[PDB]
Amino acid sequence: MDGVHDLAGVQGFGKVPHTVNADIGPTFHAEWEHLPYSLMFAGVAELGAFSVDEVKYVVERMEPRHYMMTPYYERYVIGVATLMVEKGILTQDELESLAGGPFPLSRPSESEGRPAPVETTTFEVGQRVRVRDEYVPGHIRMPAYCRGRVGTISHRTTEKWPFPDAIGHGRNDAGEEPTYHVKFAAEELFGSDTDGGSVVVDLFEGYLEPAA
Amino acid sequence: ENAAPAQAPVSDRAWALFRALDGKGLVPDGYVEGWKKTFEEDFSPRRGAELVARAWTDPEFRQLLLTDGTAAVAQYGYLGPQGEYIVAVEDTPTLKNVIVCSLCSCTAWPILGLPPTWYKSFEYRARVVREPRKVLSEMGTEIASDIEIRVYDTTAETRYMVLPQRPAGTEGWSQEQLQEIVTKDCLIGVAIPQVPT
Ligand SMILES: [Cl-]
Ligand SMILES: [Fe+3]
Ligand SMILES: [Mg+2]
Repeated sequence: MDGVHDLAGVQGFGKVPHTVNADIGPTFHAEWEHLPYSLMFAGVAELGAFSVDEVKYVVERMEPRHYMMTPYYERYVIGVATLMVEKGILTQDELESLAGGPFPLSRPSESEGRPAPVETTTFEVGQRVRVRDEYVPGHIRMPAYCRGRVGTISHRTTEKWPFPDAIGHGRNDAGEEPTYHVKFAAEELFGSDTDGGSVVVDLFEGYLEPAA
Repeated sequence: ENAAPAQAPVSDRAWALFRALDGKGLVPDGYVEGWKKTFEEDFSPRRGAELVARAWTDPEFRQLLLTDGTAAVAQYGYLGPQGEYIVAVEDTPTLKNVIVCSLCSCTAWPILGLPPTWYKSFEYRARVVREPRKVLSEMGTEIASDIEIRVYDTTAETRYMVLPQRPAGTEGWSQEQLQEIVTKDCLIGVAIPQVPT
């Protein structure tokens, strides 16, 4: 999903609000902030109602202006609430009744997702790969800065996991794939407009192809 | 135009979500309180610092941590949620590593702690992938234009920690002494461990 959440490379932001080893305060800065994570885990591990991937996607599905003005932990309150309503566990009415006011949710999904690709390749360390030149309107774990770009394999995972573009839509055809640490030169991603050296993206097998 | 939707106070909405689920018997007794405790007390950058100080003093462990991070971490009992598949990345005199999640906030929770606000900021998420040298500089860490900077974007299940270089002036320190100078920021990769004068 080419949403506003795909922030890497966007220009115009100011200073990161931190200097090294400055005080970051307690883990939770308000008394409700442990709830979104804890309730996500109840949803995933106790109710079985959704995957973690579905949480990521439902946050991606926040109305874009809504995403941009919402603090981090609140986004996951909104996300988890949205998934509870979508899966038929809760209603929006009961949420707004309990809250005493409006509880707008993430927007409905505009894609049914896609299956784990049938044709993929097992890549080796040192091999050159290109990120597939594909556009996915649903959930994908590929930030757009690397789409179509070439890099080298640094690592093939020794485990495998469900393809996000399926499981993030609660599909039954996510299969399993390893992921690959793909190293890109900074200039491959950003031309001359970078001060860095390399960027390593952890990319599912089904996002990659051999590089010409 | 472009105005926020009306919303109830966020605390009210968060507690409503809790009460709606809990009133349906969908939340076990003590469940959220348990998780709060785990997040505040168990998941901690002190664990990652323990690992670094071990690696610094035990060439065999350092090798294990760098080849099979998961196994190394399992020896201490520190695997957990958002830290099941671990890769440690090694700074050298010509390479400085830095971790982000550009798409959200993904972090090796059990051994780094939950991410701090700044790491989840749009500013970090947008900027460090393209101008990590400037970002680190602004944060108080100078990396010479010679040293390669390598940004790891945490886009799947691998969960990373940085193994920083050991600084001079620490020779013969105990594992407790070394642990003390490895901070959360050192594990993320934005800071280099500091020896007092
Ligand atoms: Cl392929
Ligand atoms: Fe994340
Ligand atoms: Mg985009």
